[PDB]
Amino acid sequence: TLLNPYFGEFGGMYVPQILMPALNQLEEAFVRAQKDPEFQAQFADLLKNYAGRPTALTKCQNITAGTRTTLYLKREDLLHGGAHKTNQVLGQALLAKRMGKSEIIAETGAGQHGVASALASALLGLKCRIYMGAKDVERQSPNVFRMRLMGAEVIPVHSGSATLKDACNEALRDWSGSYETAHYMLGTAAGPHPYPTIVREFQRMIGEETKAQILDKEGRLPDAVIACVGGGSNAIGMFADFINDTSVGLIGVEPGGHGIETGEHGAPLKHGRVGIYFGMKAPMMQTADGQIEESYSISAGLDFPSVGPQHAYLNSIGRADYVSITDDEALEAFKTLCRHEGIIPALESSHALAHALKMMREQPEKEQLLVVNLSGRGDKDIFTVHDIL
Amino acid sequence: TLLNPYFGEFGGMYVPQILMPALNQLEEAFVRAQKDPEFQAQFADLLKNYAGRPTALTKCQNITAGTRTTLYLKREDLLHGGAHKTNQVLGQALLAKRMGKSEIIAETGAGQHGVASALASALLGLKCRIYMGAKDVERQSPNVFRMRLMGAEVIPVHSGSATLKDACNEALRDWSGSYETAHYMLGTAAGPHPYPTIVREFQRMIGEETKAQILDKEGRLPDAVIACVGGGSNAIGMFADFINDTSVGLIGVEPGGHGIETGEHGAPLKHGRVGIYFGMKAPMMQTADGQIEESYSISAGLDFPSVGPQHAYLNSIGRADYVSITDDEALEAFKTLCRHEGIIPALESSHALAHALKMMREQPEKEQLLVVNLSGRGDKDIFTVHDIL
Amino acid sequence: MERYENLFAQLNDRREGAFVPFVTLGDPGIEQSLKIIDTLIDAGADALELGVPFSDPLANGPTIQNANLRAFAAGVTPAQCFEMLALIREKHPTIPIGLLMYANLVFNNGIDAFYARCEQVGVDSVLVADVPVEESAPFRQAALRHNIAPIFICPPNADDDLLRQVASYGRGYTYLPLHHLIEKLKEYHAAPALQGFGISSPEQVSAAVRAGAAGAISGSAIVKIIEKNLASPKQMLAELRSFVSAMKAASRA
Amino acid sequence: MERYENLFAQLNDRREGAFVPFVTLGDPGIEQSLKIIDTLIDAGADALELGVPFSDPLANGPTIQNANLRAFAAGVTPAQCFEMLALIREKHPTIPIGLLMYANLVFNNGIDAFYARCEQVGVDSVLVADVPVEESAPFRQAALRHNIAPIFICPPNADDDLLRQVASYGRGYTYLPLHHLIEKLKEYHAAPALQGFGISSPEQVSAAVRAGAAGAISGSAIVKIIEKNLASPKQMLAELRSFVSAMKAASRA
Ligand SMILES: Cc1ncc(COP(=O)(O)O)c(CN[C@@H](CO)C(=O)O)c1O
Ligand SMILES: Cc1ncc(COP(=O)(O)O)c(CN[C@@H](CO)C(=O)O)c1O
Ligand SMILES: O=P(O)(O)OCCCc1c[nH]c2ccccc12
Ligand SMILES: O=P(O)(O)OCCCc1c[nH]c2ccccc12
Ligand SMILES: [K+]
Ligand SMILES: [K+]
Repeated sequence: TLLNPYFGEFGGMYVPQILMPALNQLEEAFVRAQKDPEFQAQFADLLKNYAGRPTALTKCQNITAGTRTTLYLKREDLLHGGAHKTNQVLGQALLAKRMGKSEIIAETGAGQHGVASALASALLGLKCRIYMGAKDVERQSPNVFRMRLMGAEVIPVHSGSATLKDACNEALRDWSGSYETAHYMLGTAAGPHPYPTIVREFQRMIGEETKAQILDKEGRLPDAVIACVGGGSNAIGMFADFINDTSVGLIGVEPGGHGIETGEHGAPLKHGRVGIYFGMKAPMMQTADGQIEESYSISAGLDFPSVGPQHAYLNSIGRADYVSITDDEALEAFKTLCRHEGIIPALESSHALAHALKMMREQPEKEQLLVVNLSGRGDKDIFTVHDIL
Repeated sequence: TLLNPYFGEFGGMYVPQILMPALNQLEEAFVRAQKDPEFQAQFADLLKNYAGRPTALTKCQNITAGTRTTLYLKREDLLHGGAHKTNQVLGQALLAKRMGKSEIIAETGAGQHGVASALASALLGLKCRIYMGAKDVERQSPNVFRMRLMGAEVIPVHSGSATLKDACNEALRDWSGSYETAHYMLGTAAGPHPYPTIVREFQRMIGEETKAQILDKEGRLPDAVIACVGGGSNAIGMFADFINDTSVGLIGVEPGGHGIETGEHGAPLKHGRVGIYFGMKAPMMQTADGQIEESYSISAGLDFPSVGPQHAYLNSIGRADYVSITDDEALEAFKTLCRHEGIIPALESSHALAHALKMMREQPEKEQLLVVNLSGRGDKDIFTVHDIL
Repeated sequence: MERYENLFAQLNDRREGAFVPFVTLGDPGIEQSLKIIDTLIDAGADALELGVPFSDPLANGPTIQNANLRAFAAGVTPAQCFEMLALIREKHPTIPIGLLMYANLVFNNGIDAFYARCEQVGVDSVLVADVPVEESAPFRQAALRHNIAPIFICPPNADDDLLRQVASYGRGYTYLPLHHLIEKLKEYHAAPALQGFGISSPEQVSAAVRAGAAGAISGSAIVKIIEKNLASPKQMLAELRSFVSAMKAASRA
Repeated sequence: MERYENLFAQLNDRREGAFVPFVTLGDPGIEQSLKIIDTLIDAGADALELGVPFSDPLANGPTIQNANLRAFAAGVTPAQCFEMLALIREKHPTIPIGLLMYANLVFNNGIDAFYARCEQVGVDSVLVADVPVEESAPFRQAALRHNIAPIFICPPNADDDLLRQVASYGRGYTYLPLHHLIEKLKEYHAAPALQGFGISSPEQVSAAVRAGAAGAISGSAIVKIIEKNLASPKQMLAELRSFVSAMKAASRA
């Protein structure tokens, strides 16, 4: 390969031999594209004039009133589509085109990636077919209809547990024979190389923007940047530009679900065991036998049973720290943001906010400049929250 | 008054004497605020860092392929909240604060204004109470819950036909006694002076931005700017900066509903009679007797039975032209945008797009630079459209 | 116009104030409404305030709003209201008849034509609830040339500049510290003031008269009785009679 | 390892190719599965390809996916699969036994330990479906020191650089223009090739052997028969017997 497929011991390209050429082709395309002024110019044009970048960095005073905490929220919820997924999905679509590919294959848990994949494809004239877990089809019907309205062919998977992991399974199955004309648009910074690297690079503008915006408004780097972690794309996008800034803390928040001890969670990085699946070596939810399980969370977007390899590595070396937040904690953060700032965050993003609220509340006299990555809007979550209350 | 309450013969301040001081106070506050560098600085800060301005101006190539039409869409759907309503709602909230008022009263048809009113109030620490038409409460339940999540007190109106016009009635009733401490946040560029003027000025950034963006990308002004017209705020916001640019056409699109001839429409400006209500003299939906009727449309946001006085005036002098678009036409435009550009527009905005599509299709060899005001996103409309298909 | 002149002169000779009840025309039905009005007059009403059902009662509270609904349920229309007005005048030659209107029904098909119809049926005054002093020009002008008295509301938040306008523009009666407004109006020679701040008890009428007002208007209290005895029209009348006699007794005593 | 050596030598003396059926261990139940395997062997199978049920069959089609579901429905676990493997070996001393595995079940609790268990139960080869030549180092090393043959897939999109690696790394057999790959493998002295491109008919077996392959592997076709006779276990066996005999007959003739 042109680039290192590993982040320490994590990563690799654990796919059937038949798929290696596809991975190698994609890596070469990415490397050439990254050196191409014109690829970058078009990517940037789409991000600005189509997706709406740069996103705002909102200082939230009402929520931190009475504490020494200054909180800023990176507004990815304002991005076209309502979530950060659009960023990388646009870059990957341009990559597919660079390779002369006219078709796109994608997978989804929460319909956000499929919707983002469907929108990008509609925009760039690509034939898109999405793989959704049969269960998630009925759970995320609005997202399903949206995908259809944008012309993508939605395909439910009834295999295994009929969820994200099995969907990711079907998409790969397809790609194994169609790689020649179709591009598999992976939805997070996980999977086999070069996906973890590609997704990070196509999401890094989140962190680069946050840096410029915080320097402009505060004249200094934040003490810490916090983001939820499902597969790891929104978090790594925020983290990327701050990795070499040693003074900046990088905090990833995994779903604690009903509580780590209950076993009903989706926090493999801190509460799972390293295994090999999804084409990579990374920590994951699995039985003592080695059978892979599902990640539980109130938020569907954080149901990936594994985590991006770069996150597992940044953790191992102590560069980034990972914590977990319970459904009830996220729900509370969700309610608090709506009432105090007039912003409805996605339940996913609410886990990041929930942690920042904990950092503030536990030590109210600690002076800290925090940035929470608001990865998406929670309009999609009003019903769920309403069913709980 | 400090300013002219009339746009030709349209406008005025047709409210009970008891409410005149409130109107006069508001006008003075607005005039002082408009001359205040600090009011403008804070308004601008909120618009940029909180709402996400400036919004993008997307050139849509796929939809105009094969015609001499170049279409750009002003992305108000990307604004915090998902619609243009947030702009003026933020300015009015700052105005209320300028007057030392701590409470807000608002009205709604489609829950968008109430939601925008609730978000602004939550942000600026204002006690907000919303008036929604009893029927609309059940129709726009998601918007209702959102208002509640943001702490606003939602109040359904069972009077009259239990819709927007009756809601506007209840809000006024309240204000008549509470004007001293509460500000009535009108949701459109209609009603008694100074509201039509205030709402326009607090929405004019849409047009000012469009102008700079079109000059930057095209090096010339557009041949025409098109926007839907319910009460008239999004349209006047777009029109405002182009009024003195005589070469730029201003096209307003009213809902034709099931067809003008069926009587089931909401196009009073071109198919109604001038009357006096909502505190103003303007064309409206009314019986031969003078009893006011409701405006019908597939989109709830275009159900205001009257129109802003400045629109009626711009029409009378031939500066702006108003046309209508049927439910089926809007629905088609809705479908076309999703499939060809990966953007889900609000059914309201779809009426504006539908007309621009007609201008293109009817004369495909006519060279024209058009700008459609995409006033809001259609996520809220996926179900409705899905019920039709 | 002049019917007010005569009434107020008479009342003064008798050293008593005017009690004026308000009701919605056609509530709860044309026939029952006509009977309600005759009962009000028979029970002691010195003048009448009559509203025509409008789709959007911009300045009407619950009680009155419901009156409009009942009226509309009976299919009452402004044309039907004018027919009722002519009949009421034919039966009672001297009671001042005042209309409580909304701007659109007056403006609908000509402001001047509306005032012509009023003069034709024998109406004495017209109060357009949603037309403030600042927008009254065409209404007061059309009213005056048709011998109709333009009635204006002197609100609690009224400055001296408003008091002067109300005094100069109004005729028949002025719809009303309280003594301040009353005395300032008299100073400016405004039409006799009739207090209208939720008057529902006999003590409220004497209080208004003692304060220097020429009388008091009662609306909700009247309609309330109707809403209560909707199922017993005869008891409605009996209760209305008792209320009005009680209120009128309070104006002289 | 060596069981493959002997089989291929024997087959060559007989001038015939190897027919190798694939089945999921414990599908549709442990007992029925053990019987299916004995029937395959009795009907003519030269070697066996056995898969252990994995939660996420990354490289498995519908037929096989359903096999995993049935196996899991019967509660089959890898530990149970190793117990089955020991029993199968105890009954049949010479048939080469190959495992079709997924990386996680091998890596789960030690790659080396997995290969130790394989050697202990009498397994001959292990093909880790999701471990490409580029990630095989630890797997092939652990396999070799436990006398297990590391099996590699030579895909259709294989370049010369891949052919050389497969030839150098693989042992026992190579999982396979076609003649080009076959002859290049032989040129590089790769382990005897066994074709695996959806082989479901007798003509496909002779074709593979005629092309220069040492044999053919049949999976879906085998499992298909099981899925069909799920309600008639005895008929399942009878049909399996007929199929295998037909396929084997095609390798010699
Ligand atoms: C707003 C938002 N923020 C965070 C995430 C979690 O993933 P990330 O860690 O890759 O950023 C999601 C994921 N959503 C997944 C569901 O598994 C998808 O297929 O779309 C999201 O929708
Ligand atoms: C996206 C969008 N675009 C256009 C309009 C129509 O009004 P406008 O003409 O004032 O801009 C609406 C109105 N919506 C009204 C419903 O009557 C409200 O109370 O919220 C909107 O939601
Ligand atoms: O209900 P009450 O007793 O306060 O009546 C008040 C009388 C006249 C009245 C009836 N309806 C109105 C609408 C607007 C302005 C005044 C009125
Ligand atoms: O179904 P068939 O006939 O094509 O079988 C092919 C045989 C071995 C086989 C069974 N399951 C697999 C999973 C991955 C790679 C190879 C296999
Ligand atoms: K995860
Ligand atoms: K309208």
